[PDB]
This record gives sequence, C-alpha cells and structure tokens, in this order.
Amino acid sequence: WRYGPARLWYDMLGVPEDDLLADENFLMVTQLHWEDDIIWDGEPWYSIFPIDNEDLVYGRWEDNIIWDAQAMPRLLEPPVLTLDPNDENLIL
Amino acid sequence: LSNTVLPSESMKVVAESMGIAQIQEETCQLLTDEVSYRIKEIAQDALKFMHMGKRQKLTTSDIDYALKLKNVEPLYGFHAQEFIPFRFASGGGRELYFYEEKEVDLSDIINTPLPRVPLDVCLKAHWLSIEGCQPAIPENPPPHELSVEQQLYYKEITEACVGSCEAKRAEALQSIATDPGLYQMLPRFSTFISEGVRVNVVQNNLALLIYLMRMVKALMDNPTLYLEKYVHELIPAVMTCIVSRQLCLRPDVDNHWALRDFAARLVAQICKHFSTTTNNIQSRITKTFTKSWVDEKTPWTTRYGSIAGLAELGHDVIKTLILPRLQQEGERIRSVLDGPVLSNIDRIGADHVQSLLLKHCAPVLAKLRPPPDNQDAYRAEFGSLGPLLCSQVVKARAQAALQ
Amino acid sequence: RLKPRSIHELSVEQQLYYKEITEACVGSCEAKRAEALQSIATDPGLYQMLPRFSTFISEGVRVNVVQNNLALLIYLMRMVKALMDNPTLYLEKYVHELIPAVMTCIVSRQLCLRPDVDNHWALRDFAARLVAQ
Amino acid sequence: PHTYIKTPTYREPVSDYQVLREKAASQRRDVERALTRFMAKTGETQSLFKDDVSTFPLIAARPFTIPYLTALLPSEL
Repeated sequence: WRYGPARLWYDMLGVPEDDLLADENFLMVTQLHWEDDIIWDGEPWYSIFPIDNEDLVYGRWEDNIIWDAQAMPRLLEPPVLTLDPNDENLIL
Repeated sequence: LSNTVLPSESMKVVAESMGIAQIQEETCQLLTDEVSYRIKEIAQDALKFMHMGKRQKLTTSDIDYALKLKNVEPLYGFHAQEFIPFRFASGGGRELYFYEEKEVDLSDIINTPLPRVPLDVCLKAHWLSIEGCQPAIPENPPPHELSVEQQLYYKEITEACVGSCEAKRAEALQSIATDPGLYQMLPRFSTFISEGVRVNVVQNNLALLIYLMRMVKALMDNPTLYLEKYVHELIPAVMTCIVSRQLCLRPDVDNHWALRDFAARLVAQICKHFSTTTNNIQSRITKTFTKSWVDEKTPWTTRYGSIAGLAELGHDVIKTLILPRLQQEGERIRSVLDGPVLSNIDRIGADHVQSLLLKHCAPVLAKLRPPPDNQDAYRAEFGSLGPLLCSQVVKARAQAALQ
Repeated sequence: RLKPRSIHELSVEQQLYYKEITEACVGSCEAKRAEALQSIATDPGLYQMLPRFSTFISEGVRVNVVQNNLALLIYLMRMVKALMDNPTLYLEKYVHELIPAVMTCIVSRQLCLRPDVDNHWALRDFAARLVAQ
Repeated sequence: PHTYIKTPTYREPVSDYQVLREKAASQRRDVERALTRFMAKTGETQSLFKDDVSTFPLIAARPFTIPYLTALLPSEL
C-alpha cells in the first residue's frame, strides 16, 4: 500500500501505482551461560497459557533477510498492515 | 449405433412359461433377432398412422391399426385409461417384476358416476395475421485507522528520525523509549522500520540505516509496550543490517563496520529478551549466522557481520562456533600478508575481520588455557591471536588489581 | 485486514490434563502425587506440553527459594525425576532450564528453620545430587 | 479423556464496555500528552512558572499571516 505506513519511504523513492552445523551445537544448553541462573544466597475453557506469535514460531522470517542487495534470490513485495487482533493493548 | 435387440436371457424366461426346461444359447439368439425384427416393423408402421393422421403422440390405437395391417391378431384391453406400473419381487434368488392386478366389486361399476357427454365437431374462423403481424385476439398466442492525534504523532515521530537535525531526533527517540501509550502505533512503526531497511537496496544509505537501528534500539527500551507480537518483523531488519554485503554508498570510506556491531549488539539483546523454547529465536539466529560463516564464497563484510553477531551472543557460542574455524585465519592471512592485488577493497575488510576475531577470541583463549601462555601464539594461527591472548591476560590481571 | 484469531497449540483436554497434573504434583495428597508422577513417567504424548512443564519447574524453584519451602522443592525435584525417566520425550532441548534448578536445590541456603528438616535438606541435596549425576 | 481426542481453545476476550472505554480514553490521553510534550520540547516554549520546561511545557504562540484560515476552516470533513 503506497499511502499506508512507510508512505514516507515510498514518496522518497517516487513509486506511484495506486559439523558445526550439527543440531547439538544450537541446543541452548551448549550456548547459554546457565550457570548465572543458579540462585546462591538469594535475597481451561479459555487458554490458561498465552498464545505465541504464529509467524515467529512457525514462519520462515529468515527469508526476509537480504543477504546480497544486487543478487537477491527472490523478488520481495510491499507489505500491507495486518493489525493482528490476537495482541491485547490494541483497541480493535 | 448398433442393431439393438431384446436380450437373450429374456427368452429363457419365456421358454420356461412354456415348459421347456433347457434351451441352448444358439436357439435363444435365433428367437430374439426375429421378435426384435417384428417389433421394429410395427414400431415403424404405427408411426405411419401417427404421421398421416396428424397426432405426434403415438397412441395405442396406432399399434392396433398396424397389427391389423400385418394380419396378426389384435391385443385386447389396451384402450382403457392406464399407465406403466411394475411391482418388484425380491425373492430367494429369483428377481422379477409383475403387475399386481386388483379387483373391484361389480356393483361399483354399475354405479359409477358417468362422465359428461362429448361435443360434436364444429368449425371456427379467426384471423391469424392481418396484412402483417398477428392480432391480439384470445385465439392467438400471447406475445483500525489511527485517530488524528496519533496520526499526527506518528507523522512527527517518523519525520523526526529521517535526518533534518540531531536534537529533534534525540527527543523523538527519547519519546519512543519513554512513553506509556504507544501501542496501537506499534504495527505502524514495525512496518515503517522493516520497509525502510528494505529501501536500503534501492539507495545504499548508511545514515538512514543507523537511524532505523537507533529507532529499533529505542523501541526495545520501552517498558510499557511488548514487542513479542511484532518481533518477526524487526528480526530480519536487524539481520539485513548485519549480514548484507553492501551497506555503504562508497564502500571504502563508509564505516558500515559500526552499523555492524551496533546491530549485532541489538540482535543479541533481541534474542536475550525474547528467546523462549517455543520461539527458538536464538537457535534459528545462530544457525543463519553459522551457515553464513562456515560457507565459503561469502564476502568479508557478511563474514564480519556473522562473526560480530556470533561473538555478541556470548562466551559459549564463541567456544563452540568460532574456535573450530580458527584455521580460517590462515585462509584470511593468505590474502593479507601476501596479496597479488594490494589496492583492492578486500584488505581493509580482511584485517577488520582479523581484528574483531582476535579481540573476541582473546578472552576465550584466556578462559581455556594455562596461565603462562609462553608460545600459545606460535601454537595459535599466524602467532598474532596468541599475542592478543597475552594482552587479554594482562588486561584481566589489571582488572583484578583494580578490583 | 485482521490476521485470524489464533488457537493455543494445546487442546482443552490437554490443558485440563496439565492443570490437574500440576495441581496434583504440588503434593496436597500423596496418592494423587504418586499417580501424577507415574503419569509424567509414562505418558507418550507428553511432548508438545514439555515447554510448559519445564517453565513451571524452573519458575517454581526460583520463586520457591525466596522462602525456603522444602516440600514445594521436594515435589518439584520428584517431578524432574519423573520427567527424566520417560523414554518418549526429548529432554536435552530443555535441560538448560532443568540444570540450574537442581544446582539451586543443592547449593542454596535454607531460609526456613535451619535444624530438624535439615534431615530432609540432606535428602533435598540427596535427590538433587542423584538427578544431577 | 486426553489420550486420543483434541478440540481447540482460544484466548480470553475482553468484551466489557467499561474497560474498553477506559483503555481507549487512557490511550488517547497518553498519545496526546506524548505528542504535546514532544512538540513543546523541540520548538519555542513558554512556561507559566519561572524556568519550567520539564513540567507543563507550553508550545509558544506563533502569529499567523492570515489567522481566519486556521481558525474558521474545518480540518476533518
């Protein structure tokens, strides 16, 4: 959407239509300083748990990383605002 | 298409009404091509009384006029008002259909209500067309959106971070970081930031990318708004600021290097605050950084970004990701101490990669080695990482003295 | 455009099961605990609920050593032991939350009465050192 | 009752007119306070008290060349 959020960018552009890869290495026991957590001398009809972002949990957002600007493997498209209503703190 | 006849199994049934026990199949074929031949000769001669006596209906008095024509005896009882009823009999293996005729008391036909008397044939004249079209006599056929307050706030805050002056930018970032009610404007800010980082590919502006990364860093410091629902948009924008190769307009003089370590610190914060075992944010970020680093053909800028993010994640990550590929430093020093082309742009990026690598691997060498470190540099690759490790041990001793 | 209202990845029979197992594993009645512990020890479908169990354990010990509530801790350590011997579920994705919880049971000071339950405290350190090795 | 059968659940919906009025009111008040403090900090400012910019900043009054155009004309139509 040309007139939506990011209209400023669209106007500036002037477009007007409208073995180290082994799974264990990445397990967070081998990548997290969990020692810091140890506490020493410290001093359901509706969901009980919260619902996670399905796009973060499931989608391949990694496909929106632009590795090479000139050699971009696919063609990206303008993104429309989707106003997810799962999030609270949004009136609608 | 083909000559259609009565079925041959319909003549075995008829032959058992007669009393003939066994009739062979060549006799049944001999019967059914004759009786279906005589049906077609009375089907087509009944049609000659349907056409010459103009009827287009083929009443049962047409067949009786044709059986009279072929000399065969008439079929009695087919002029009464009847229809086609059939009654199925299932049985214990014998499937058939019959009539199921009914009875009626004789005095209820003597005392039936008589139908009305018929009328005699008379003539009637009427105009069908009068010099043209037909007359109309009855003997003829008939013929979600932001309120203006927050729209103005969104406009002023986004245009304050495009680069007219620095003081309005600092007040806009201190607004974003410290306001309580900026929800309902978080999706607009996420869209603005992600599309603005995308617009770097058309115009390789380092400055506007630094401004958008300071916008993300200000969005993270807000205590009131929760970026959990919108982090899937801000993660690849910061990732694009890390591992893309042309971050500059003039590659040689622009310090894309700082937008590298700033965005690497940003993504370490974004996967410290938000990584949950349902999310798998940190493991999926380490996997992208790792397969971008281990894979050859990658430019020195994107390798710098990969090493910078991996080294800002923490100590155990550089233990189990960076330290196996320390021999890659030799492949780097292949193109530094001895390059056929010196005046290219690979040398500044290579020794930037080298400086970052030995700066981050000096405390890792200080953690997992002896305290002496006499010829660890010689044992290390190129003998320089080891000098940096000795310097790091000296710095740690100085920090202990300060404590 | 509004994105569709998402559903939690647990069923309401699974979410009710999680609520019953966690309210039985806080040890109000001993037979309830023991079944819930055997249910944790041999439910084949207890994967895809395991993040919520690991988070309930981890979060519990850390706000349960603020006041040294020994039973709350002895029940959670038995829940950890019942989570470990289940053969179906894949645990080493969640062990980064499990291990600092047990280290805290073994290496921590006791905010409640120092003597008397120290006998159990030794067992709290006995059960924790067993599951640690 | 959980081995073999599954039905989905949803998040708790807040359809209450009182808390929706409170949420919309407080969000409008907070965004207009943030907007006016940002515009008073990045421009010329006045003050009811001596040297008072942090608490109650006023956007300074600027004269218009044609004031009836900004007074009488409607902005939302």
